[PDB]
Parts: sequence; C-alpha cells; structure tokens
Amino acid sequence: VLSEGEWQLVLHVWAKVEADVAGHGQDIWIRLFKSHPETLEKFDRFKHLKTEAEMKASEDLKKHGVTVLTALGAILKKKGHHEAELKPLAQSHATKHKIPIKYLEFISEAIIHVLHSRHPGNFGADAQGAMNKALELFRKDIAAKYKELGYQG
Ligand code: HEM
Repeated sequence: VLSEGEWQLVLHVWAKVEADVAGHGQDIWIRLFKSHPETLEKFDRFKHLKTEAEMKASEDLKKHGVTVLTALGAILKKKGHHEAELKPLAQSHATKHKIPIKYLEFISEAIIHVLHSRHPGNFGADAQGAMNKALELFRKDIAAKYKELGYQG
C-alpha cells in the first residue's frame, strides 16, 4: 500500500505526461522496442518496423501509445482501488496476447526512463521511488489475476 504522499508524487508527474500523451507514448514504445527487441515480436501489427525512424513515423503505433497510457493513467488515478480496471486488462494480456510478467517489468523500466529524461524537475529520487512502487503494485496485482485465470506469466 502506498501513502497519500506517494500517490501525490505519482499524480503530480503524471499531470505533466497528460500535457502530451501521444508524444510520451512514442518515446516509451521506442525505448522499449530498442532495449528489448523481443517484445516487438508480440505485435503482429508492428513487428515489421525495422528502424527508430519507421517507428516514429507510424501513425498506428502513435495511436496505440495513447490507448495504453490512457488505460494506465486510469488505473493510477484510482490510487490502489483498481480491481475493476484490472480484470479486462489481465484477461486480454494473459489469454489473447500472452504477455509474461517479465515484459511488464520491461515497459515499467521504459516509463521510468522517459519520465526521468523529460521531467527531471518533477522526478527526483523520492518521486521515482513512488512511481516504482505504484508500478510494482500494478504488476503484483496483474500477476495475481494471471494465476487465477490460468496463466503462469
Ligand atoms: C503498462 C502496461 C500495459 C497496459 C496498461 C496495456 C494496455 C493495453 C490496452 C488497453 C490494449 C487494448 C485493449 C486490450 O487488448 O486489452 C492493449 C493491447 C495489447 N497489448 Fe498491452 N498493455 C500493457 C503492456 C503491454 C506489454 C508490455 C505488451 C507486450 C510486450 C503488450 C501487448 C499488447 C498487445 C499485443 C496488444 C494488442 C495490440 C493490437 O494488435 O492492436 N501490452 N494493451
């Protein structure tokens, strides 16, 4: 469980992210796909992108980034009360997409890296600690659901 103070640090930097969701979405995707190329193989819709240049030019990838960050933003705003939001997300990623927990760790690392680069003033050590805790909470809960749904992860 996070304290209200930790949630405040998380929502304060997220408010900056919301000033440009599409842009943050792109940086995160490109960071992830370059650092862990294996994750790209999970998207039959994007697996054909070969360079950073092609990724940045993809309108579909941009749109998808917005969908993903909007869903994550909805979860963070719940401040730990996200049971309802996690069920459909867990079912699709465990049953249809088959995304192991390891990949959720990779995208978590990408989010922290992008926020550190674009918002140093609102992402000091304490804020990063709060965001890491919020993302670990998210992963822990998704993992528990995975098990209940019959997927190891
Ligand atoms: C921050 C964590 C994540 C969130 C909040 C999230 C959210 C979403 C949402 C909302 C969708 C569309 C609706 C749905 O299918 O449920 C989606 C689709 C998908 N996600 Fe995620 N996702 C996350 C992480 C990942 C990761 C790490 C991978 C793979 C390495 C992944 C793979 C997929 C795939 C393959 C689709 C289908 C894309 C398509 O063909 O249109 N997701 N995700």
